[PDB]
Amino acid sequence: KEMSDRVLIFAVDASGSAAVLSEAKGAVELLLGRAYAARDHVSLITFRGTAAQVLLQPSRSLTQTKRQLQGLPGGGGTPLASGMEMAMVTAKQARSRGMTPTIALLTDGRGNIALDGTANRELAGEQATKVARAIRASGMPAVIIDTAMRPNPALVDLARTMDAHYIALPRATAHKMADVLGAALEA
Amino acid sequence: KEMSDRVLIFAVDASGSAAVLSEAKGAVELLLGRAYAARDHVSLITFRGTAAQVLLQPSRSLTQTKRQLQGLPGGGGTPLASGMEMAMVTAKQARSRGMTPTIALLTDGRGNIALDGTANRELAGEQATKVARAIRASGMPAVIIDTAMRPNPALVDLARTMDAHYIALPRATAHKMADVLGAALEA
Repeated sequence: KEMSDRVLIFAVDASGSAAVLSEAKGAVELLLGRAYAARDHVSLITFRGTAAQVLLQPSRSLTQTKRQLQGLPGGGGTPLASGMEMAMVTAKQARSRGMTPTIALLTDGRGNIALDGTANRELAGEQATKVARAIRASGMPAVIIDTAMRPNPALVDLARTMDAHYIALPRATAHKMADVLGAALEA
Repeated sequence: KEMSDRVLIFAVDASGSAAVLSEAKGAVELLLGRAYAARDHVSLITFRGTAAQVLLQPSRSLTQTKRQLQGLPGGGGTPLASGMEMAMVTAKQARSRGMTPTIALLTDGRGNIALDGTANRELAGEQATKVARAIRASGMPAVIIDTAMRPNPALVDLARTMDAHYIALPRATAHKMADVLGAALEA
């Protein structure tokens, strides 16, 4: 697909049970510092309760994009795993934006609605990265949660399974995400 | 001038000095992802050896432009940077298309033919963004080249004199160029 050009559709999982989302928001602020924006279309898909926010095209200027990241609220609980895919891919790969998408599941914990069919559909957009958020899980042995997080990415899961146990961790992984995703030379 | 509609006439300098012209081609890819397809038209003025390629009128949608950028060949050497004027200000913004022009000089190195007249004629097209490429000079203190590259744009050089002493810069600078051009309003 397109070289360098990407579309970071961040599934901003805003769980209300998260111990201070400020840290996560800070990580997002750092993302744009490493990820050479403009070409990329960071879609702020705030979900868990809310249904998305910033679309692919609206992000006209970097400075304004940052204002959005900071302004992003938080609230939710029910993890619609497969539901995300539909709300993501379908409404993201539209002609009024296009470009090579980059699915980023920032989902916290497991998902209640089974994925299954979505896996077969992933191939349409590709690059389904899985940020193993264990925010709420930090208070109890996840185990099963981890097992539910693993079978999310397509080909080459390991290179997309970015850990995020505590909200403070994402700040470091944020960099690695951009660097790796940039060199994503597969199809 | 009016908003949205722009004529990004990019002087795609294809000098052999620019090791791996791919970066120059990719720079346009990035810009397109930020530009307003259909309205804006990036002219692939591959001049330095070849006599240009893609004009403003032909390419309509992003799906057309991108593939052409990649398909673009390469060839050039003689420092005829100044010669671009006629090929741009005259041959591009002709009655067969017109629309709000924007001169983008991606010229590599200096130009033996004095600017003078061309520089004064800039006002006919306006917005002569200068990209200070110097790949051949990446291994030695250019200095003189830098001094010949600076006095190229119209009023306020700084906001148009985007450096490119090495191919690694263009892919990054493209972000600054894109976002700024999106709100380019002076006359």
